[PDB]
Amino acid sequence: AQTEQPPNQILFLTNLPEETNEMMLSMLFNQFPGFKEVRLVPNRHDIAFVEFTTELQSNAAKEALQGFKITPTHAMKITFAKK
Repeated sequence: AQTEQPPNQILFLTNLPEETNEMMLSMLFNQFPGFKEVRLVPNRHDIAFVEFTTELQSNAAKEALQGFKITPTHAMKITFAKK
C-alpha cells in the first residue's frame, strides 16, 4: 500500500489512466519550477513516480494535483515516495 510521510523530493502516484505516458506527467508537473523527471511503469501505467529538486516543491505539486483528472475517470492520487 502507498503511504504518506514528511515531505520528500520524490512522489509515488496511483489511480492513473491505463494509457498514461511519461510525457503526460512531465507536461503536468513541469508547470512547477522544481520539477525534474518522471518514471512510468510501462507494464501497468496506473502507477508512476515523479522527481523534483526539493521536498517543498514536490509537496506544492502534490497539494496542487491530488485529485486532478488526468482523464475524466482517473483522479491522480499522489503520495511521497521513500528513499
